[PDB]
Amino acid sequence: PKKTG
Amino acid sequence: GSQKERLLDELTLEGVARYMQSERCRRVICLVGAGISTSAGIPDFRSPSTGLYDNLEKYHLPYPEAIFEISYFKKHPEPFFALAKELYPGQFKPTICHYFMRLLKDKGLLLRCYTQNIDTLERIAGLEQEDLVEAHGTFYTSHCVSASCRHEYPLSWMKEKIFSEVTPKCEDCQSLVKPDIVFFGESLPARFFSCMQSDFLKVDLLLVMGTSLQVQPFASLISKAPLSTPRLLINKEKAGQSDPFLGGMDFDSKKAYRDVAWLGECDQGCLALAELLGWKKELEDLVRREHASIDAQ
Ligand SMILES: NC(=O)c1ccc[n+]([C@@H]2C[C@H](COP(=O)(O)OP(=O)(O)OC[C@H]3O[C@@H](n4cnc5c(N)ncnc54)[C@H](O)[C@@H]3O)[C@@H](O)[C@H]2O)c1
Ligand SMILES: *C(=S)CCCCCCCCCCCC
Ligand SMILES: [Zn+2]
Repeated sequence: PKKTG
Repeated sequence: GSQKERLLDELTLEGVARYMQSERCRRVICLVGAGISTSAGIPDFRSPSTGLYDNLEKYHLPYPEAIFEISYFKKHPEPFFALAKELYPGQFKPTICHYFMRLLKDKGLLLRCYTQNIDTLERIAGLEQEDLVEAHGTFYTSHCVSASCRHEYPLSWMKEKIFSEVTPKCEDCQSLVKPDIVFFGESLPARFFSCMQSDFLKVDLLLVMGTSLQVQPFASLISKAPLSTPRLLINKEKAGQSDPFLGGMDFDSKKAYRDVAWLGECDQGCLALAELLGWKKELEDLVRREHASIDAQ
């Protein structure tokens, strides 16, 4: 997955 | 399996230290964030007044987190490189907390350190590739962004570009050169997932330091350990609890059985734990020698 806040 | 056995004799730092020196504790995973590097002169995001979220006014962002998003970077790289110049330290000196992880390595206890930090301080303290997962990448190397080129540049090269206020361009193709950081919206490295899959099958203790556990998928690592693996948080405030509306840390409920919060400075908590373990002199001597050698550069 992607880096998310 | 998924039983909630209690392996700590008490939910205190003292209990954790006793557990660590029992035959059952062989494999420790550290999960660290920006809180371990604030005492090295690099602010975090969320500390009031000193954190970056309270110090981005003059960049005129739509919101403070934009300067760390890949969409914004690709449209306009200049703000990021300007901030990089403002934050870049003149000296890279790891903290007491970093050297406590070096001791875990040297004592044969460190299975892995997963870091959200990009500052290279784990490497400087002596953690190697066998030991370290840089989940959000690093400033240590940089690469050309053009798919057909991808030339690598060292930190000495990137530093010079940042301090000269010249947007860094590749010497081979003149495309942008980007530090090997994972911006918000980018994918994490392959080894994050391969390490996660393997390491959390067999972890005896999870040591979480200097993080608010708000960035994903890093924060979800706490839920990957076996349900009987004790979890120690060393942090200025509690973090990682399940939100009352939305695996999470349980320090205080009636059903708490394995999670311990030691509240304070990461350096102070690590020193306290070192002392219980009989490692205080080793830690003091290590830090003083390594700092002295860094100051001599
Ligand atoms: N040094 C760096 O590489 C660096 C610097 C700034 C931001 N970041 C990013 C910040 C982002 C979120 O990470 P996270 O660490 O949760 O940041 P964060 O700012 O959200 O949370 C930091 C946590 O550490 C706490 N804290 C700060 N200093 C100390 C201290 N000395 N002792 C004990 N606790 C302290 C703070 O209260 C907070 O709970 C990551 O993806 C990082 O890449 C990294
Ligand atoms: C994901 S939240 C990573 C975004 C990058 C944060 C950059 C931190 C400040 C740069 C400090 C320079 C250290 C060498
Ligand atoms: Zn190139």
